[PDB]
Amino acid sequence: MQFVNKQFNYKDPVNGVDIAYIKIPNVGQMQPVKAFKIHNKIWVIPERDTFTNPEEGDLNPPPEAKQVPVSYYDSTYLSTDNEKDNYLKGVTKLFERIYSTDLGRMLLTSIVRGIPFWGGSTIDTELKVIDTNCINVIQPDGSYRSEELNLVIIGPSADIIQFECKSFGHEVLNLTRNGYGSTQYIRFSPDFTFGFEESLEVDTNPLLGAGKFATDPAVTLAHELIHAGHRLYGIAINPNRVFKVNTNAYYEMSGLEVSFEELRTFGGHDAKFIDSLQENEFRLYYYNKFKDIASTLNKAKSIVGTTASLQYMKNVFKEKYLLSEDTSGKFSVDKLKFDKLYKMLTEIYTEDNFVKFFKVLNRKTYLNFDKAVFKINIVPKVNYTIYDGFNLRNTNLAANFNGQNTEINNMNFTKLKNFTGLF
Ligand SMILES: *SCCCNC(=O)C[C@@H](CC(=O)NO)c1ccc(Cl)cc1Cl
Repeated sequence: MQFVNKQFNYKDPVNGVDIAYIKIPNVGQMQPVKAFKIHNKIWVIPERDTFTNPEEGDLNPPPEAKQVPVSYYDSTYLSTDNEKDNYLKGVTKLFERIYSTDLGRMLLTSIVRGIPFWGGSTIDTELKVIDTNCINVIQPDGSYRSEELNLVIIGPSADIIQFECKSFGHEVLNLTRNGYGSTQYIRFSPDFTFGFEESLEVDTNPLLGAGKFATDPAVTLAHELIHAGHRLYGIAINPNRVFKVNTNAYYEMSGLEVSFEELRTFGGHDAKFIDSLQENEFRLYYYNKFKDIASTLNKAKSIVGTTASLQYMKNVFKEKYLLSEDTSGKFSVDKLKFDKLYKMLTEIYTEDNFVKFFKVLNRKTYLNFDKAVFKINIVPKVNYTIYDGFNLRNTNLAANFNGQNTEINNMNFTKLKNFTGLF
């Protein structure tokens, strides 16, 4: 099957269902952006993210200076209708590449099922939505109807190559750390990709290599779906917990620290840097969060809104958290099923495992050094496909990851900025 049924053109007419101008809730004030609902609970906004953060409203560089050498600034990127057409087609292409594998089909199903928890009530007997987990669609009559959604694919802000997850917070709840979840905004662009070196000693060295191979953007997107996956199930490790990298003397020299959440998202040998004592403290911590989600679903006897039933919403949240619906009318947690789902989101959905499915050359660790960033156009099938990416089959590019070879497949890549030396 396809993940995206409709092949969207950016200049397609607005219908108010899956092609419409929309407003982001807690983005202070904004003018409407044309958005595309490519799947149930998944929208794509082909715009530079001048919205989610009040501090990121411009696309120019600030007084900021000698802090980020791994950065790239172009205020004209993603400003024309043609770029927006290729952006949304590039995101759509990468989403089918992720859907093309069993691992991606499982992560995408886990993402679509991960409805953010209805925990905005202040009465225990009432199940109410959290109002910033929605969007405001303009419908054909001209008015605004709010609609729940899980995932948003947004363009980057001023710093083009700094992809990251974003989500609005509560005044009290920590939505990505309390099992609730929250609508995730992924700053992403399919028009750029990073370089990396094939030898480990070179890739982890901040002084060697120009970036001979390029990262498959399908891996980069899937990396971010994994973060949003944990964040949509409220099991994200607090970004204050970081690991003091003592396996890279260049890292030790600068005191560079790497978060537990990203080491987990990459997986491989990196996810073993979490020593088993705090790995178990997290599972026990989030086990309790799942259970008073079950206790809250037990306390509730009324439902706010008119969109759906109380019966339907309780079934949604014992489907998301895999709670046990016995016949006491009360919901429970099965530690075995909780571990089955907690391990799936954390260990099964990793950047390293997606590499095994794509049969793709990739960075062997997250504790490396970015080397270069290229300009790419993966829209034309002569350049990139759903099933192969850059290594087109029955062609000199299919062998030896030659499609990702920026020197052998040189017309698919144009280097824009070197990161070697600036470290
Ligand atoms: S959902 C959070 C995504 C986090 N982003 C990253 O970890 C780094 C990304 C791109 C970025 O934001 N800044 O460089 C990245 C960079 C290089 C490579 Cl080879 C892969 C990836 Cl995923």
